[PDB]
Amino acid sequence: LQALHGYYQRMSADPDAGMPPYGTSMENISFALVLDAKGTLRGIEDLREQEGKKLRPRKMLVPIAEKKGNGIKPNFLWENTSYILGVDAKGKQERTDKCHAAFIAHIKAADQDLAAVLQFLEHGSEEVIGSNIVFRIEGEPGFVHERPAARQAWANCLNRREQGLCGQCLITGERQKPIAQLHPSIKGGRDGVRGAQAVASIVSFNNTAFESYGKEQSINAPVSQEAAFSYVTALNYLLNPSNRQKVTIADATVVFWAERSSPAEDIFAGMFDPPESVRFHVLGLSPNAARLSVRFWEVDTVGHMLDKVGRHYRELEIIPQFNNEQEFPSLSTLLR
Amino acid sequence: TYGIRLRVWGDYACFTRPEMKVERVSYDVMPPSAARGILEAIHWKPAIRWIVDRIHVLRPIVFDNVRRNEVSSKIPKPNPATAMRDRKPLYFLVDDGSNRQQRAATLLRNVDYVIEAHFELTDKAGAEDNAGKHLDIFRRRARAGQSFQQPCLGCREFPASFELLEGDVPLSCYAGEKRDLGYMLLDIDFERDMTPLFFKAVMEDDVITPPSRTSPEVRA
Amino acid sequence: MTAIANRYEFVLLFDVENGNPNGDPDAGNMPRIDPETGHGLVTDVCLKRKIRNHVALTKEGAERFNIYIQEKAILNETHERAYTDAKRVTDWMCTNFYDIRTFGAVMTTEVNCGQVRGPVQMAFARSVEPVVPQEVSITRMAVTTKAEAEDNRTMGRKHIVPYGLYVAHGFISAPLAEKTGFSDEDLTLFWDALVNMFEHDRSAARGLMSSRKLIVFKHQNRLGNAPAHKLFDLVKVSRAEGSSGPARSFADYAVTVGQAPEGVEVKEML
Amino acid sequence: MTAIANRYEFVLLFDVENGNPNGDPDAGNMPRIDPETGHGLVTDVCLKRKIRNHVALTKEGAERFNIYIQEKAILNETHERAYTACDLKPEPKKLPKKVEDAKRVTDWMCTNFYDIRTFGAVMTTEVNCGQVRGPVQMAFARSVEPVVPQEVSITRMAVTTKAEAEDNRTMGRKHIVPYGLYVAHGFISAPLAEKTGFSDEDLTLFWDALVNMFEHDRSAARGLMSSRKLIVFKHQNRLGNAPAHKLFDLVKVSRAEGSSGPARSFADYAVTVGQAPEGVEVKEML
Repeated sequence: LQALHGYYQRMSADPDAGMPPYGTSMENISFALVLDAKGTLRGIEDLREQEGKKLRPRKMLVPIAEKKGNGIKPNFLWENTSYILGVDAKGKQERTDKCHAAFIAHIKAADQDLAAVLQFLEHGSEEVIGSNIVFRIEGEPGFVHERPAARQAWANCLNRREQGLCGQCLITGERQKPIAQLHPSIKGGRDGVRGAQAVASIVSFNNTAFESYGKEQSINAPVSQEAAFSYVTALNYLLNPSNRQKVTIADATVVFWAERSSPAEDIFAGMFDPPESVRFHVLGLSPNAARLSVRFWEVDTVGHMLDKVGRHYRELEIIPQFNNEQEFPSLSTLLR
Repeated sequence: TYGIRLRVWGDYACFTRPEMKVERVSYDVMPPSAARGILEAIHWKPAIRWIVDRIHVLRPIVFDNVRRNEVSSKIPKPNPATAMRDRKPLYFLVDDGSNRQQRAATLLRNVDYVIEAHFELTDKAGAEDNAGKHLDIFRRRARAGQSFQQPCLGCREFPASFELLEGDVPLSCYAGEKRDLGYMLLDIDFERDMTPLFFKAVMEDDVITPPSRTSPEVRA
Repeated sequence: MTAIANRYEFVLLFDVENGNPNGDPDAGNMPRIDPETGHGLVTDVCLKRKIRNHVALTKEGAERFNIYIQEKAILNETHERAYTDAKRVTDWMCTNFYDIRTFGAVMTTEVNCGQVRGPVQMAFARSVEPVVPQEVSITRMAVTTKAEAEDNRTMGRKHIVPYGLYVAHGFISAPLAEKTGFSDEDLTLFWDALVNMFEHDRSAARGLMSSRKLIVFKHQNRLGNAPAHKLFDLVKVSRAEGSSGPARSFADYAVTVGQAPEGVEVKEML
Repeated sequence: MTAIANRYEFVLLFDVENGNPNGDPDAGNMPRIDPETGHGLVTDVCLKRKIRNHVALTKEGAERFNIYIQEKAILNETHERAYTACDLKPEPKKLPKKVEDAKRVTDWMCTNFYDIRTFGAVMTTEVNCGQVRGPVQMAFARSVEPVVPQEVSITRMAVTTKAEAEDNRTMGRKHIVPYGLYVAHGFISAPLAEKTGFSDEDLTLFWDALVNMFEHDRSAARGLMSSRKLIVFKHQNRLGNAPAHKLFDLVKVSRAEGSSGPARSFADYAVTVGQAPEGVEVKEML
């Protein structure tokens, strides 16, 4: 929906809104490695946080990640132990060795920091196993991936990849835009769409029965790459529980947005305990096994659901016995 | 003068959006390509072309949901020679494992439209061919209720009832409103190896006027 | 190759009793209902599946009556092939597969756009008046997994419809048959299949179902002779005079047919 | 196990008197009824249980006459036996590849479980063994006339668990049907039988079970129930010669002309059987 694209375009213009800049996304990180400028590792920083229930990682803004199928794709500068330490618990060592080789190779595409980390890669507690890690120079603020030269290299890589075919973008209607062969994933589970696969998508053409006119893969529906990135990031942001714009009803998760959300947020009680910018887009979607489907879609104002609730309550009207009774009983009281 | 007015209505319809194809979701109104498709179902020959001009919407918009079981893949080409020379069964096993796929859908529930179009001569047409003759044949067929095949509202399981008009367009629900729809599909270019085209759609006074799909500047 | 010479249309009526005619994958297994009217709904693919199964059971692999799409009712026996430029392969397989010859198919590899459409078509079926399903609770004496052993018992649920009558429409296109070889014997077999679909369909959920009537319109022209939607209006069904309250048997309705225009003939197989 | 070679259909009648034929797990324990008209109902699942019990009682675990749905058993263990007998390893939620066809285990089970051979079962659990459809089916039973259940209140002079609030009394209530008459339908198919070997001796045992079903089912709640009539239609060829609904119409039940007011015994009704078409034979003495 172009509405998500517009929402991202608008809100990203606000520096403090929390929109990840182009080409970056927020991920889970557990530890950071500290090595001197000479290329020798010493010092480990653990950023995991105790959430009361459990010790869980922390959210960090990093370059976006590839959608890893069965193939090997190396991430730019942050990875898990298998790619970095060449070690794992999967037993198949050669796979880890190939991952490590690809990871080191991708780097080469002059900075002293990357020179040092390259030097450490000449050799490359247990909890680090399987977690995501980042690199920091001894006594250096920030992180290596945050240095401007790294950003220039990342932009250069992006320019390298975005080449070749061009066509008309359906969301914008413009001509001669590079078309995306694959779309970035969407978070599922506890902090995303509830009950869906770890990574899900809206558009996918994995089976032959779904193809037409001899097209294939995502090219079956053309959209410019940056446009694909935009709405995916916006959807991921809205799904974040920290922002109070998400609620679960029945099986479908509901998301809404406007320039203000406190009143609509009260729909929480609308089911838990029954009683210039666009205003109250409402989207409700339900999960398939590994792909998502749209349940309903409204753009009305007020947020009224009286159509059913109003009827439901007016059917229950009766004069009370005492004068101190309450007009609107909760379902819990009625059931009890 | 020239061109025809035709009326069509039914109970179900589904014009799937290209980008939500696996989980079907329908446009708000019939795109020109479907109108192209329906007209050719009554009369068409290689020597002529259909040109769509306008569409009228006469009912409000409504939605509903349906879910069904479906198949995952198509069938392969056989070799007749070897097949018979050694008896071997051929088939596709629907119930087996991943072959079964379940797909949801959302679709319109009550429709009615009026279509305005006119003919045009194909290059390969013979010299004897005249557009007026085919137009008269079309009018005869429409009045008689005759057709090459039953029309459909996007999918074969949605038959459409139709009629020919000889009067003025009646008023409609959104005759006094203007509403935006965004970009939508215009038509497919078969010459450019089946490449699609798009245009910006705005509904006002319940009438739509897409640009000409044959125009070269549209092809750009 | 020979083909039927006239356009056709037909109407079918059938009913269910204390059964679930077609379950809904989306809402547990409630029978489908149309929210706008409370009328029941049945999809066509179910009927196509039933027709396929009946033909498979009856013919038992005659030369030109094999069925391609199977659902694990397959059996092992000697097959036959009659012999018949990709068009060569297309005709060869169309000449000895009934369901392909009747409904058409889509094929993995092709050149540009070319469709095997098939001359038969049909739409959804809906009840004549509102229906109300019921819920049933059941129990079992045993449990399956060892983990849940903590003595052993469980529950379940069922959904049924007390009674209902349904109607269907369909069409046949002669010109399309002229491109596939659909001929008369096939049409007679088709009538028989429609008549005798449900006799082999008994199961634990469907209860008792049966067909009741079948009206056929035969046009004079190769194309039509009158609008279809007007023909469907001739058939009329209404509740008998003595019937009162909810309907519970076929005896509670009366069905009548008018007189069709000159160019079409009306027949009654049931 | 040679299969039968004809299509069969039958009808059954049975009574109830001052008892609860089949209680409802939800509405307390009220007898099942149709809310719109007040007619009674009995789930087919209830009857199959009685038939299983009768077979188990009469055959007493004879070989090839075991029952699969046994009291408080664990099904997955039973499935694993088939793999042990045919001597191949199982897999989680999968069947063996056809090198040792799963038909081996399928036959091994169909061969020595009567209820599976007769009704079929669903066995695609964590230890997978396939599915069966069953050549015998039957529908819900319904009463000819509306029934009027009534409720009874009773007392007990003892208490169970440290009711210290009292050593004192306690009360409960129960529900019954004064009288009622029910009808049932069923079918048998030859093509399905040929896949499982349902033979003739099985059919005779089935008739006997139907006739003698209720005599072993006495309990404090059922009151008195008995069977009254049984009519069997047999077709002359592998596939029938008439629609089922036509056959069932040949049996009609109506109140005796002299009876008036509510019915209270089988003598208040009259039963009649029509004349069957040429292609079917009606045998009744059962």
